[PDB]
Amino acid sequence: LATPSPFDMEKMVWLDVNILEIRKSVLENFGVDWSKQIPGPFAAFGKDFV
Amino acid sequence: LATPSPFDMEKMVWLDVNILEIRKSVLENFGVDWSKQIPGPFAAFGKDFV
Repeated sequence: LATPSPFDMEKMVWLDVNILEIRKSVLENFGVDWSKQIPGPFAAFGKDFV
Repeated sequence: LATPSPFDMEKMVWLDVNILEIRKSVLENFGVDWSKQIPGPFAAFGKDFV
């Protein structure tokens, strides 16, 4: 004849979460940028024998 | 011969909910922004030997 409870009282849990992030960066661009591919010498010949 | 009730009178529950939020922000942009990439010196040579 005994009956159960409507529900059981559970235990409560507290959650504490921490997220930490640090970012650092450097960027350098120094100097002189010369050309590396340049035209060279040329030579041509032409003649009419007849 | 006993009969049930049409329904059972349940208990009424009042719920009070509070949501609070505060936002703050700053924004700064100060200084002098110079050019960092400029043209350099040039040199050229040309000749006809023949």
